[PDB]
Amino acid sequence: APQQINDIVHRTITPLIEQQKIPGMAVAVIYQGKPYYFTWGYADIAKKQPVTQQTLFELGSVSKTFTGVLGGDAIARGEIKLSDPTTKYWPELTAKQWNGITLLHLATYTAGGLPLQVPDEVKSSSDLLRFYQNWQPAWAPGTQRLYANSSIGLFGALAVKPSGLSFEQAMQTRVFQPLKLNHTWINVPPAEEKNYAWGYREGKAVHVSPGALDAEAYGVKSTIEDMARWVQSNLKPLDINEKTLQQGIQLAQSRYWQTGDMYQGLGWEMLDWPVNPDSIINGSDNKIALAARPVKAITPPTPAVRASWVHKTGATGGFGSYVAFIPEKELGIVMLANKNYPNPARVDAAWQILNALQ
Repeated sequence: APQQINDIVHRTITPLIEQQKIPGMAVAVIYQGKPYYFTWGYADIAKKQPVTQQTLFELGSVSKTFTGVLGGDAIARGEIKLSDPTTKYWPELTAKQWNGITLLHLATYTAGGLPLQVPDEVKSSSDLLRFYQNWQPAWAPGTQRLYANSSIGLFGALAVKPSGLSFEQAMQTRVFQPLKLNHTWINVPPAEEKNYAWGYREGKAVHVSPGALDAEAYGVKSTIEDMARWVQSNLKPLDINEKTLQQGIQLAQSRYWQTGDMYQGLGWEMLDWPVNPDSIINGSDNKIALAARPVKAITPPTPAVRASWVHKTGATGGFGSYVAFIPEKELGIVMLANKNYPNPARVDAAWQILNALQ
């Protein structure tokens, strides 16, 4: 592999792993469209299983990018419109605060303060209906962004209703299969369990627990190869043969809202390239990423901008993931780790690598 890539990756990631005490890590760099892979450490410390290119990691909220694209694909199929009221797809949602809340608001965290998490107490479908019916918005729709699993998770569940497919069936048939992501899963099958890394939290081996809207908000597991392929697909959607999927990918990178120097897509978030690295590095810190922020509507949304830093962070209890790419440069990176370590360290390392190669 080109020595420049080897050197920039190893010189950045080796110290990262040491500083953050990350048990296992995989990195893919997409350079001029081609992937290059790097692995370190352990998928399972107790069983001495190394990280390989076939190791599954929990993506956490990087799953939101799959949800956004699947939603985009449903728009392209004509099954849903982002302008459609939430109640069109969930008629039981009769409470008056839902008047004016559209699928766009759900997809982009702008419904008016839907909470970061669905309460753990919500176990049944009746529980979920009660939760949304009883929720009281802090703000009018389309005025403030508050990053939330309960927002985009509901979008994902509603987006697949017209198809009649379960969220998982829709994801597999309409996104995973066409892109040949054959080692990407919402539920890890028994056949693949030998490859499923443990996450590590406070030294304990952990996997994500079941929760409401988990598949839709944070539930995808994948390998570094499949994730490199996901980045390639999002870098160059025009190479994708399935028309509605190609279109869905483009819709997910459209710019719907602006807050500061960031633009909200469907799942993806974007900044203009060249970026100010302090802006994305500091902006990734949950102190900022999870805050309530006023948004400016982009009316109408700007289609995907090639000169963008497009990215998403993800975490579960035991895992930390990051994906970033720059379409204009045919350049991208995926970093998957089995420890949830601070976001700014992820973005700093990714920027150091992509900047050196650009």
